[PDB]
Amino acid sequence: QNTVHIDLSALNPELVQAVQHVVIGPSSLIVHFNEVIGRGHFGCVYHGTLLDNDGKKIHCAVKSLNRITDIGEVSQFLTEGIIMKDFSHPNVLSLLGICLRSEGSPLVVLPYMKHGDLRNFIRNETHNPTVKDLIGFGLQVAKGMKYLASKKFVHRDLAARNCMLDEKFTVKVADFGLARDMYDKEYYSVHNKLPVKWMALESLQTQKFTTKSDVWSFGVLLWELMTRGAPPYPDVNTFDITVYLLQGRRLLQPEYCPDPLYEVMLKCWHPKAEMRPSFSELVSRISAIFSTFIGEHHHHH
Ligand SMILES: CN(C[C@@H]1COCCO1)S(=O)(=O)Nc1ccc2ccc3ncc(-c4cnn(C5CCNCC5)c4)cc3c(=O)c2c1
Repeated sequence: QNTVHIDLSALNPELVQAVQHVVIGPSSLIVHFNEVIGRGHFGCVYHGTLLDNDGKKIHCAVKSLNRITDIGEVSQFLTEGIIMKDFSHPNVLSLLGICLRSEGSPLVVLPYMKHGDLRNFIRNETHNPTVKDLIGFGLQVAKGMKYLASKKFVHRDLAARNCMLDEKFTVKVADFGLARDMYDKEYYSVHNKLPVKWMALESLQTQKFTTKSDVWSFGVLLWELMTRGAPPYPDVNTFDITVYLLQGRRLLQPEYCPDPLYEVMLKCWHPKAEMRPSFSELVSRISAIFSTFIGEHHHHH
């Protein structure tokens, strides 16, 4: 399995051409394969060492595929690396490069995020973020999402688990495993495991995803923030969620969440997609709530 050989000819030429101009030479990368830092659908994430244009040791995160059975898995994995190549926004994680050696899985090289994932960070009783800190994290995610939507990319997997915090406490949308280019169509329909509890009503029904269905997921992400990383609908099973939402039942107000912030969450979960605020409107509304909330804080958002 470490001896897997990828036939580049079986992949789309545009993708190989795309991977070619972001390729990291195998000599420039040290994967700390005995140091797992993240886990997802695709595989594991490892502590890594990148040697820059000169020779300075850059600390990084290395994504790898777990069990490579088919070429489609490789094609999907390389597509996520490609989607990230042109990202340039402080609230979006950038691509350092792709290492594709003679044997083994391709490696997606990413900048190392010191404090790890947003969900675990907010659940940690040593970090203890204030109500204002949590709002600030929400604002940062909204900004990143405004940028991704303006580039016509639909995330489809927005959750606190998929966001990371660097050394300066800057929140970044980090995982792009389910992300898809909308091109000009203003949507994405499944063709080829989805996170049900963060999905918009219309997406559970029609399998179609948009910026407005990402807005729904942002609302859930906001709820996770204010509850300090609690699972949504814990007493509702995955399979019953569609009926539960058609009946008009939503996630209830967290114990220390301001009234206008919960009002924003409810707007994100509006049954009619057109009615939901845009990410532009969310940035402005959350910015106003943040700046007018006078409570203790630490970080800069
Ligand atoms: C969302 N997933 C992570 C999930 C989150 O839920 C838990 C399982 O992994 S996933 O693996 O699918 N995608 C990604 C996507 C990008 C990254 C990028 C950078 C990254 N940087 C630091 C840390 C780190 C990890 N820990 N630390 C610090 C180490 C010292 N203690 C404080 C945290 C830094 C972990 C990561 C990652 O694993 C990572 C993971």
